[PDB]
Amino acid sequence: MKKVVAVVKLQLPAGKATPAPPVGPALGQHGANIMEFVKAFNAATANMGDAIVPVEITIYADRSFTFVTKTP
Amino acid sequence: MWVYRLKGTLEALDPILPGLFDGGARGLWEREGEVWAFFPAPVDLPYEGVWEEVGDEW
Repeated sequence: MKKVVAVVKLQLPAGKATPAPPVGPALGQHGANIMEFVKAFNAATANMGDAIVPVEITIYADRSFTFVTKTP
Repeated sequence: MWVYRLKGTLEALDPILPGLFDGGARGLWEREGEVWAFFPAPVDLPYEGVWEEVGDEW
């Protein structure tokens, strides 16, 4: 509906996510597309400058994900 | 990678989090009552968190 397999609660520097930890292992263990999240998070936050951004990623059984950020 | 493990939530530890990034943290992950702060290598911090080495890849 979809079925949730994990929720991942991070804080990441705005615009500056990479596939490295915590992102790689936190998402990858559930098969979520690491690079897609990196690019999406960076698009969602690059224009925030030097901020630290709370982000929650929900990962589903089909390996898709959704996410929510908080400003800032 | 190294992790600095601190008891607490991101909310509870909020005041010291910018200092972790200033010290070189690449990102934070809240996990069951703890904050895991990821660093390329250990650094000088006053908090008495636990240093643990982690592989990239569960």
